[PDB]
Amino acid sequence: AVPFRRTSKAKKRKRRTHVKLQLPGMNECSNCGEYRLSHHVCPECGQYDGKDV
Amino acid sequence: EVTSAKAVAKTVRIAPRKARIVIDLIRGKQVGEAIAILKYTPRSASPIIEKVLKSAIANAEHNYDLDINNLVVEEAFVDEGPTLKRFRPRAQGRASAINKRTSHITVVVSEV
Amino acid sequence: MKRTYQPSKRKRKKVHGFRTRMSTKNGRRVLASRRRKGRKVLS
Amino acid sequence: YRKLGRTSSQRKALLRDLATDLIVHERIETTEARAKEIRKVVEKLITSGKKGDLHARRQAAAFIRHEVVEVVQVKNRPVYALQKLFDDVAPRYAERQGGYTRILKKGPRRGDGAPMVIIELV
RNA sequence: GUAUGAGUAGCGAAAGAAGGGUGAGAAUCCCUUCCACCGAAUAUCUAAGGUUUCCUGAGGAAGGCUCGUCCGCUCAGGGUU
RNA sequence: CCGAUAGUGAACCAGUACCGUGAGGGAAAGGUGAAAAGCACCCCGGAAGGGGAGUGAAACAGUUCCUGAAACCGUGUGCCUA
RNA sequence: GUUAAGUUAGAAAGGGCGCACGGUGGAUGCCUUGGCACUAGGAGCCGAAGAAGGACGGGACUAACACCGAUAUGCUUUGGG
Ligand SMILES: [Mg+2]
Ligand SMILES: [Mg+2]
Ligand SMILES: [Mg+2]
Ligand SMILES: [Mg+2]
Ligand SMILES: [Mg+2]
Ligand SMILES: [Mg+2]
Ligand SMILES: [Mg+2]
Ligand SMILES: [Mg+2]
Ligand SMILES: [Mg+2]
Ligand SMILES: [Mg+2]
Ligand SMILES: [Mg+2]
Ligand SMILES: [Mg+2]
Ligand SMILES: [Mg+2]
Ligand SMILES: [Mg+2]
Ligand SMILES: [Mg+2]
Ligand SMILES: [Mg+2]
Ligand SMILES: [Mg+2]
Ligand SMILES: [Mg+2]
Ligand SMILES: [Mg+2]
Ligand SMILES: [Mg+2]
Ligand SMILES: [Mg+2]
Ligand SMILES: [Mg+2]
Ligand SMILES: [Mg+2]
Ligand SMILES: [Mg+2]
Ligand SMILES: [Mg+2]
Ligand SMILES: [Mg+2]
Ligand SMILES: [Mg+2]
Ligand SMILES: [Mg+2]
Ligand SMILES: [Mg+2]
Ligand SMILES: [Mg+2]
Ligand SMILES: [Mg+2]
Ligand SMILES: [Mg+2]
Ligand SMILES: [Mg+2]
Ligand SMILES: [Mg+2]
Ligand SMILES: [Mg+2]
Ligand SMILES: [Zn+2]
Repeated sequence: AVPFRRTSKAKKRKRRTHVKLQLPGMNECSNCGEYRLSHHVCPECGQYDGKDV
Repeated sequence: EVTSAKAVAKTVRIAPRKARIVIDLIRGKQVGEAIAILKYTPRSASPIIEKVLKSAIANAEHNYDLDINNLVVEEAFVDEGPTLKRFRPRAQGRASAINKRTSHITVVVSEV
Repeated sequence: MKRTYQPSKRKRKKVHGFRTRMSTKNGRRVLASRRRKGRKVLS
Repeated sequence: YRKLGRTSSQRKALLRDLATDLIVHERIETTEARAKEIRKVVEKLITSGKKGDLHARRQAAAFIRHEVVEVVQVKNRPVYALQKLFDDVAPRYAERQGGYTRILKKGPRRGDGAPMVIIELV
């Protein structure tokens, strides 16, 4: 339950191939014309589907 | 003359490995789009990288008179800084080291 | 668990005090050797 | 149904608090997975208001909490939550069949990244 | 001095919810209502021990196993008849 | 004879901090510049921290500040790799 | 132009080698405020007229070092400058 050999820089870098994080699924609001997440209420112009919640 | 502007943040209290994971998203993108990316990524390093990128934009137009609408991000990297060394009391009278690591963040913006 | 050190003001002064050191031939040797090192506190 | 990270006793005591705040304030702020469960217990509670029987009133009185929504200057008569449900909220939806609530997504919370929503009563 | 194990083990018995407020920033600070826990105690005094931890006004570098606008933390004044 | 792991334990508020009930044990820690002339002023920020401007022979000398190797951590790229 | 047989390029989720530019860290070089070993000369004791060693105090602001002792960051006199 204890490592036998130390991990090289190659193997320590190969394992982190999948330790990245994805790009957010943003979009563009029609009214305020700035970036926004899909299916979410627009934070600044404070509206959704053009209703001004 | 001057084609690019930079800004750094010396000795920010965040581990370099945790801030290096958000930098990889905004490398090579336009400043308008990159700002939105850091807004919708729910990590703790977003408010710090966002505040550095905006500063590099600010002195890219006040000092060198560039265009805010025609900028990209070409250089973005995180360096290590002076770590703080602490201890945590474990069982049976022993102690264990804890490293409170800092970082330096650099963002460079330029025309395209 | 009951640990070894149970503090008390009177019990400390009447065993390791100064006037306890000065009332012995070997006690006065302890102050003499602590002055040689120039220690800040005696007894 | 779904658990909410709490035992059976604490789950019931939590659905009764949230379902009452949505009646009193008509607009609250919960997490996404927590707002998808008081959606069911509120609409099933408006339905008892669209009947108006004493039997239905006594059944809903076993779920609503007991706090004063607001004081009405008739001589002061405090108004309770059960009166608001059976005299105000219920007559509003006399024509709509189902779906007295809507859920609107907001975005992650700073402390723990929880996904927050707005759940309204319209 | 710096690595590997690795963003892995752990985050030290416990019920919280919503609405207002302050704030650059709030699950964690203040106020209100509801709910829950102890009750020969998880209540009220007083010894030993500690030695300023006690009050007011400011602060968020470090300490707080997270956050903090808060603190038994930092600064400056007070307080024991 | 030594030149900051050396020379006294101590070149620096050292028998100090810390450890122990007590006798007792006992460290780490030097260097901006010739001269503070220690960065009026403008911009991003709550601040920290930066980018210009200025002093200086030098700011890649900016309150662990002469020189700044190696381990260790990154960014870009010429050749190779499922 | 279709079919059949055959031959050969290219790729990078990531990685290796070379180079360029940085960060951390504090070696090395230069330096000396401090030490070590001796030579020549001097001196080899202080105290009931209260010692060696300390506690507490004295400054306009004083936490610490150094100096002094309710005559307390100094008093008198004799010489130097
Ligand atoms: Mg042990
Ligand atoms: Mg123990
Ligand atoms: Mg005894
Ligand atoms: Mg039960
Ligand atoms: Mg280390
Ligand atoms: Mg594992
Ligand atoms: Mg596992
Ligand atoms: Mg706990
Ligand atoms: Mg709120
Ligand atoms: Mg009970
Ligand atoms: Mg006492
Ligand atoms: Mg207090
Ligand atoms: Mg913290
Ligand atoms: Mg305090
Ligand atoms: Mg030495
Ligand atoms: Mg050296
Ligand atoms: Mg002690
Ligand atoms: Mg000098
Ligand atoms: Mg500057
Ligand atoms: Mg400002
Ligand atoms: Mg500044
Ligand atoms: Mg300059
Ligand atoms: Mg010049
Ligand atoms: Mg030079
Ligand atoms: Mg020069
Ligand atoms: Mg020089
Ligand atoms: Mg240097
Ligand atoms: Mg190197
Ligand atoms: Mg490749
Ligand atoms: Mg000498
Ligand atoms: Mg003699
Ligand atoms: Mg006389
Ligand atoms: Mg003194
Ligand atoms: Mg003083
Ligand atoms: Mg004179
Ligand atoms: Zn919008």
